[PDB]
Amino acid sequence: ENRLESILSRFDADWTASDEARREAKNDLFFSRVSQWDDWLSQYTTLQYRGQFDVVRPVVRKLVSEMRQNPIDVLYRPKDGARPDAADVLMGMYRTDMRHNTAKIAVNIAVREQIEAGVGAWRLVTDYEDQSPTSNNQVIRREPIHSACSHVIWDSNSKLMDKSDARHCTVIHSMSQNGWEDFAEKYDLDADDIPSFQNPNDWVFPWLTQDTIQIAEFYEVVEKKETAFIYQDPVTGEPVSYFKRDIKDVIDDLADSGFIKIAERQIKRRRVYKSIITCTAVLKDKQLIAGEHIPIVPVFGEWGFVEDKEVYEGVVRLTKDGQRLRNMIMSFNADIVARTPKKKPFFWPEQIAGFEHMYDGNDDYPYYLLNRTDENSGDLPTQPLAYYENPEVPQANAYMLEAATSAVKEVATLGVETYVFQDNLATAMRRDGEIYQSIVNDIYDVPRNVTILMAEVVDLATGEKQVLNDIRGRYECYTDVGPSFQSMKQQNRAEILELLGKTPQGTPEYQLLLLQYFTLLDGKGVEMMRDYANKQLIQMG
Amino acid sequence: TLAVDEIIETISAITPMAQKAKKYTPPAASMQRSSNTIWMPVEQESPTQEGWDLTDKATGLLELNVAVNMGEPDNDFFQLRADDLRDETAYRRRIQSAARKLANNVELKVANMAAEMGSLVITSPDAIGTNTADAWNFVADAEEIMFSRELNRDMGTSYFFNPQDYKKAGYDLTKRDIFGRIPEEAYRDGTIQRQVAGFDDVLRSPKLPVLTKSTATGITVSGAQSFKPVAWQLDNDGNKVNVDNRFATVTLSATTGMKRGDKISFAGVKFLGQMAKNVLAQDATFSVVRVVDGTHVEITPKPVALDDVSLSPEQRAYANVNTSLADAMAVNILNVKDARTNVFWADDAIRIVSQPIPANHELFAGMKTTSFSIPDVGLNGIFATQGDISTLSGLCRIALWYGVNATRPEAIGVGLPGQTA
Amino acid sequence: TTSFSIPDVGLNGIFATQGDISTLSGLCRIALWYGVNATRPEAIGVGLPGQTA
Repeated sequence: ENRLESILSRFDADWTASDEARREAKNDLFFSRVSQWDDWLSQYTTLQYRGQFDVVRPVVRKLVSEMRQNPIDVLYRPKDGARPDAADVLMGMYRTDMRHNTAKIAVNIAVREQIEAGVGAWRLVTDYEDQSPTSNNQVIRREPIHSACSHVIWDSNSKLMDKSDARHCTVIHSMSQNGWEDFAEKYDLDADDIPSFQNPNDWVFPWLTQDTIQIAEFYEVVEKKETAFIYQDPVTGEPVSYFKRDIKDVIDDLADSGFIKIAERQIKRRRVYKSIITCTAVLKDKQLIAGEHIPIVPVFGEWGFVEDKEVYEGVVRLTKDGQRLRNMIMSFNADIVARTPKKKPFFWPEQIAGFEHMYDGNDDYPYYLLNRTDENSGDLPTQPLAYYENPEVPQANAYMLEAATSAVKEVATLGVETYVFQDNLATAMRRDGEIYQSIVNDIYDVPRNVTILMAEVVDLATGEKQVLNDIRGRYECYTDVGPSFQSMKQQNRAEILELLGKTPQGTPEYQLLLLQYFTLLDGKGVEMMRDYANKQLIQMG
Repeated sequence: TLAVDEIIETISAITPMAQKAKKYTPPAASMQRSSNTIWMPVEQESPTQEGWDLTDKATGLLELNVAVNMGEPDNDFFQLRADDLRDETAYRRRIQSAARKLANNVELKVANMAAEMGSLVITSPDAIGTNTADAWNFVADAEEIMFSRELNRDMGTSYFFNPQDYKKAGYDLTKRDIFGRIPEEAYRDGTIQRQVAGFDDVLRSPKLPVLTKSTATGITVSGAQSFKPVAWQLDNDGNKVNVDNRFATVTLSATTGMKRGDKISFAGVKFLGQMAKNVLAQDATFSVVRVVDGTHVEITPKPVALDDVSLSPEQRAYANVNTSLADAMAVNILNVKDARTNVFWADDAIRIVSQPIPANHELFAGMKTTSFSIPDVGLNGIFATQGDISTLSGLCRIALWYGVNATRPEAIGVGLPGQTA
Repeated sequence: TTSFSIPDVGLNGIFATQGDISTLSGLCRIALWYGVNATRPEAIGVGLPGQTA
């Protein structure tokens, strides 16, 4: 019955369900980012040589660069039977608010975490922007998530790679003192009461972390049937459906503007609620946020289930044993070089008594001298001179260094190429496109295209606030994967060039060349060229 | 040796009482300071005066409360020895057996708690199979005693039979020389019926305690005693400390042979109709909770007398016994022979208060700890492992913190068949 | 272990925690390792007022 206890029970169940995978991913992250001698037992009273001779890191760098050279981004395409340009406005909005550095950096962070540990993630949030708003004085921006394996905890009853069937997700934030103070300032929390939550870290002795503060955001999606109002648009006259929750505070204003209700239906839809929680109390209870889906997008590497248990792997897990063997053998050989007596002769003191300065290493003599006689034994015994053996690297050491290096080289081959990882990123981007489409439909001002222009039907309430109105004919475009473009003009330029590269030299080639010059950017000479292209296009009808 | 990969399953337990028990989780931060105890008020009853002129006859207000607290953790501490030659699958099976045993223990505590502070006692002078429809009579007696007292039964009722008496009821139904639907089901299956004599859930429980007979005899109340309902009392420092309404200490001639769970009844005190304050024909039945000292015992239903002249009218509004103790009334012992107990209650009378063990804090580093959700029973504990490197060994521990509470002992009951002589 | 960042005076301390499974308890240790040295005692001084015989 207790909301706090229900949330805590759900989070605890997920936390223990995702225990082995999180610990393995964190170990991989430590191995590939901090040190390869992850000795959480060290207790070395006598410090010995432990080198770091890395052979896995170049592979990780190569994979990161390979997957960076091929960007991937959402591409909205019109559905079957919809208007041919039903996705232009959504594509423009997406390219406008996803062109910043934060989106690219979040994608890159998730990509690197996927390659190294096995899982990354990023988040989509909405904010109020007043200087350069994308639409309706609001923007949608993508933020990064570091150590997603330990910071993002999903519903354990999820059998999808992209976690679209998960009903809740807990995100743990760790922040400094100033960060907590201004997080509380932003969310109207109390800065005096310092919160706490499950610390997503357990590395014990040599890992020195920071004294931070932990809080959690618990997202839950609820699918239910809610009332919808079927109005008659004064201009078009077509039946328009509006959600009662969305148009609750402008019900009378719709009638005053001239909307007459026709009927009332119950349409099933999903809603997302965020709760700000600590380990002992709930601060914000059910703040309803935009969209139909949870705003966290995960990205996985080698992902699967073994026995009702989810396992994800990167590229570093299978190289750890070979790399550790290589490091140990290298350190042993370094010890052999360092602490091993050099090659020197074996002498009796009486053999060279008196000639001690001839053997010190100088080159001021033509030969060396030895004593021959003894006053008691008569003559010194004859014994061929012996020397200390030179240090040698054992055949076992050499063979196992070679074999460990060979094993690491053989096992550190992602694929044949990163096609599987790139397709996993593409799936994550498709899920991101779905989430962004839902959020845009919830908060942005979506114009409706008529075949008789774009109409933006909105109205204001008595509190001067404007409530956006969107018809239910909304899912007119689906999500695909294409090259990343900074703007719609650049996308059009790329499409025109792609057509030009395959069109033979006829009249369509002239048309496409004129179109490319039309879509070119602006200077002075290129301005004149584009004006000439426009003149030719107009004059050719 | 190649131990085959099959397992000879042996035991299969069921926990119906712990499953039907409602489970409560109060705030941990507050409970830590309040010493794992929390007070809950009790439904209020008000007096009534007949007449026109009531100057200086205006009563006050009184609202009583009960206290629910918690016990101590239940664990399965066990060791991963280095010299042990056993498999990993065996440790896995031990964890599974730990979960099963913890659930069984929770159910056992629930059963014992109810059977040892069930105030209502329904005794029979002969066994269940002696007479026809005797099982139905036994169930209907509990239903009637619960209805006559005007006890709240909105959430539901429950009657747990022990297996032998359940079999006796089935025999009684099957020997009817006629087959309809109830006899047909009692023949094909073992079940008598799901709802019997007004109870909406009649089950059979294999873990019901046996109430051993009591050697006590020749006992009388020493000194006339009067128990007054109250919400708080002053201490020596002058602070008001709350009073649990579900206990009263009586002074007897000698508390020899009494133990926890015995059922007593003073000769002369009758039940009351709670709300209407109408005298019943059934002698008031009390359950001794704790035998403190050689001349005092603790009975769970506080015998608030109706005829007590020392009670202020707001206190007399809480009366549930027609008379009071008068320095001479002999107390009869209702349980006279060992008998396994059938237990009936209202579904809101027994609860389980649960608390978390925050072994997931940053203070408990080194060990690795997760939650441990017991199925069947709806409870959660912790599961932690630690490793000693000096001896190259490890330890494992499954802890579970909870406490079984009986908020309304006047609603829980105990059926005692065959209590002759 | 975590760093501590002692305020005012510029110094860093170590705050560490350990747990026990036999007794469900935990130990905590905040420590600060430092040494005060007088490199120029002839530069350091002392003022004593009221040093009458």
